[PDB]
Amino acid sequence: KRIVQRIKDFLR
Repeated sequence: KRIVQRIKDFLR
């Protein structure tokens, strides 16, 4: 499960 999408998307 890749959670990187949650961070990369969390930022502006």
